[PDB]
Amino acid sequence: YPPVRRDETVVDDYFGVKVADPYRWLEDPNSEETKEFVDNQEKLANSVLEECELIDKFKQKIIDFVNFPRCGVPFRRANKYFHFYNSGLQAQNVFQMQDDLDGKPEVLYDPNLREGGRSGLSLYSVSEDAKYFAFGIHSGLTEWVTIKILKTEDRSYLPDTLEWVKFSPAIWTHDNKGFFYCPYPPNQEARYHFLGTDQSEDILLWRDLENPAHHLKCQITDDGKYFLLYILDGCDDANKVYCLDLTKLPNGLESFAPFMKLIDSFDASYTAIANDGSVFTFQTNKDAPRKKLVRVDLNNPSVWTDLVPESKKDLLESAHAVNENQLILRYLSDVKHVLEIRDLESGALQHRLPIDIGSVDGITARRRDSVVFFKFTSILTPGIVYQCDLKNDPTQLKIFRESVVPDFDRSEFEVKQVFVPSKDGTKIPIFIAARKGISLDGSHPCEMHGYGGFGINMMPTFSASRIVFLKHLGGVFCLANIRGGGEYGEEWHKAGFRDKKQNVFDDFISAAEYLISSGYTKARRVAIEGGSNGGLLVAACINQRPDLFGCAEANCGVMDMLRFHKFTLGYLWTGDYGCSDKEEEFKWLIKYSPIHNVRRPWEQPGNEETQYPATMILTADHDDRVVPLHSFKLLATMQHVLCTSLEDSPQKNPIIARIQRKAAHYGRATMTQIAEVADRYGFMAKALEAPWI
Amino acid sequence: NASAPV
Ligand SMILES: *C(=O)[C@@H]1CCCN1C(=O)[C@@H]1CCCN1C(=O)OCc1ccccc1
Ligand SMILES: [Ca+2]
Repeated sequence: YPPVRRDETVVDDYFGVKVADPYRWLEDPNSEETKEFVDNQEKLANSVLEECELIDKFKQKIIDFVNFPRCGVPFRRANKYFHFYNSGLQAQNVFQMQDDLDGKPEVLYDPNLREGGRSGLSLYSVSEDAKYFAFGIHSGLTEWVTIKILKTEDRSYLPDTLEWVKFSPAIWTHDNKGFFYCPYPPNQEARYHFLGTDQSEDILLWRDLENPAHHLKCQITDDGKYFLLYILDGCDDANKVYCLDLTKLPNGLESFAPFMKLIDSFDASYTAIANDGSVFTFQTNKDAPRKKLVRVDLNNPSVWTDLVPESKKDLLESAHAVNENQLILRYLSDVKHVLEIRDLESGALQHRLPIDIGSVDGITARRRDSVVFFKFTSILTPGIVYQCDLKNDPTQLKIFRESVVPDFDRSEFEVKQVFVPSKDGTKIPIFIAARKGISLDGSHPCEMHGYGGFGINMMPTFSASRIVFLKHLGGVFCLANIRGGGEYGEEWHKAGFRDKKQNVFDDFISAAEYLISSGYTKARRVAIEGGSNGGLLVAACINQRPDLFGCAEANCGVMDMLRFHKFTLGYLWTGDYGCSDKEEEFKWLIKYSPIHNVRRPWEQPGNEETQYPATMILTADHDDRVVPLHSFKLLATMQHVLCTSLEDSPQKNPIIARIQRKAAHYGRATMTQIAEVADRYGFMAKALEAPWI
Repeated sequence: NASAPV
């Protein structure tokens, strides 16, 4: 292990409690000490990974299994159809256009021709008439984007260049004259950009200098008459709703704002699903933790009415007006999707299609479309684009495109969902994928994946490297739908957040205990993986129950829960976590904060034969979301407390970091992605002493 | 819009 300087003078007083930060110097990513740190840890990692002889075998199988063509879900503008495409191993998906659903595709923009496909397309948007394509190019490694606009007729660029855009989409008016977008000044703003003008002419619609940290999303209605501006606060599922009637502007948008403020608080979420003149149908979680659909008239905006009420059990994950006068509701029922087709006017149920284990999504049909497309995926189903023509054949879902994994027989494997009890009795859904008819004899290596926060739902989608693990490592895979997610509505979220963050970790620990006892695996043959808030999950679990795990892999995780709020955009996670600026909330955090809870388990009575599992910490060096100091300071702490602080430490399992050079948190090239996963699976194979097949 | 389902 390389030497790592400690700074024994850094100490802070959080409400009477002294907390030392000996590795505070790693928070400057540019100091040569930090750069050398990284360089050494890299050196160490490679050294260890050279020992992991299965990496090259995994890598090939992952490549071979990923190498199949992939059509994305098509959407329509005027009489053209756009969609993403990958031949199989292209670094980034290519955006394409066609006149006929089965006519010759044409390439519209190809990210792989730019910086060798380091970044793909994050923001993409086609005008109503299908003549213009506004898309977002990442300039450097940063999150910042430049909006450009191509004519689709000849793939030529307009001179228009819009800088200082991050996550905004580009929302086209139906006159095709311009779009709304949400940039930052050189304090987010809402602007309107006219085609053929300089950005300096763009119209202002909203700012609130008094509330710099409020951010925005926006949208236009299918009839083109109203512009909605949504205002958010942090990552809480809640928002304001302001509406602008475009039909009533003396001089179009060139006048310039007078918004109808239909919702002026952060009490609840609201997403416009459809409207008939001034009569909106919204999706909301107001007095409904699973959501519901409600209807209001803007000309009498005090009076709201249930259209489709809240379900007692199932989450209304999303809703989409289709085929002029119908609704497609996407319900999440015990972590399995269910599609309902209903009448828009009355909200009455017309058809109901439960979906197999897996995930549907990407329903991008609009209200004036009669054919709906969506994507189904699953652990053993790589990707199918289904279509439903609601006009001429409403009952039947037909296959439109279907991915095939080369040399893979899905019938050898199966997927169950079981429910397991957590410490506090709450049942926790988990998926379990393995070979058919294995012995529950405790032998099998076992990978377990989770997240547990921010309302995010973990569906069991397709991973190619998972198959490799399953087939060629005789493995058992488990995805855990622990609390903090949104799987069962907002109470499921809140039951694993702020003061109840600990329930998330107990839920995960409990799933692992089930897997041990049921006979799938054994203590120390269990691997855990998670990224971001899931990395925090991995890191707190190995602090708390190192005895349970053989290997742990924490990707770009949040580890110093005392100081996360101070960097980049960590200040918008205090909704979920808390802030250490408030004593009550500091007392939650200090208990699970991964860097402040690294202890030698062998010094606990009865727990002498125990150590930390083999641990790999993955992060980019230029990660703008979860700043990599988190990952480093933990790595530093773990190495010291467990290894370098002692003459001959019982900690024999390696503790390393795989540091990705010249990459970001976002959008990763296919081969970069494979390189990492191949690394983390070879490591895992060695930590679990698991043989290849 | 992730490049591959790895
Ligand atoms: C990963 O989980 C990291 C670390 C803690 C939470 N988090 C996030 O990435 C959060 C959670 C899901 C989305 N997210 C996020 O970064 O988006 C916040 C946001 C940024 C800018 C504008 C609007 C929202
Ligand atoms: Ca071991």
